[PDB]
Amino acid sequence: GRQFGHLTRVRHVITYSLSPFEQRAFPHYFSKGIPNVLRRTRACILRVAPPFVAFYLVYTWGTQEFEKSKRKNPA
Amino acid sequence: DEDAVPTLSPCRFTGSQICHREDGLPLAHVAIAVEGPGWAHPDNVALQVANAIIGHYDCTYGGGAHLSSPLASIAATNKLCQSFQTFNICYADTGLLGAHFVCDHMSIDDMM
Repeated sequence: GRQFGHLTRVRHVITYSLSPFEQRAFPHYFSKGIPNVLRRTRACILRVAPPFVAFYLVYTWGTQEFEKSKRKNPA
Repeated sequence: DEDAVPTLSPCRFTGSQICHREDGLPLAHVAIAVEGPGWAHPDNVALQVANAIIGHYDCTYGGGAHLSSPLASIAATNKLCQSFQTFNICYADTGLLGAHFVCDHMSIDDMM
């Protein structure tokens, strides 16, 4: 279902567009582009990054104890 | 006369779209056109012939289904519009060539 023309009620909103054959597909790509990816990364690190490093650490520690355990000095 | 008498610069045609969504009004208006040549150009006659074939329609024309123009005919039978008109507007070295129509919210697509 749903169609077009029966979605919802909208009032007083103009939308200017420009034909794809009259604009560039990659405007300020490196110029405006890269700062944006840096900004998105900033916004998300503190929520994505930590959980992972918690595993990263659990992983290397987990392996060391294992490997180091199958060895022994006296008794 | 003398200095301070400039000519007319050409006007770039762009080709884009402006939509003014307003569901409060009961019938949609749409106007679509390609760039036409100016007044001078000889090929305005052929454009007008082609436009005449497509013609115009309005909901008070007698003769519906039997109208020659296929757009007119299909518009009247399936009631895909309330009115439509082709145009060939002319300016110095450019122009708007195309059509305009008016219709219920659910007929804009078929009409186009």
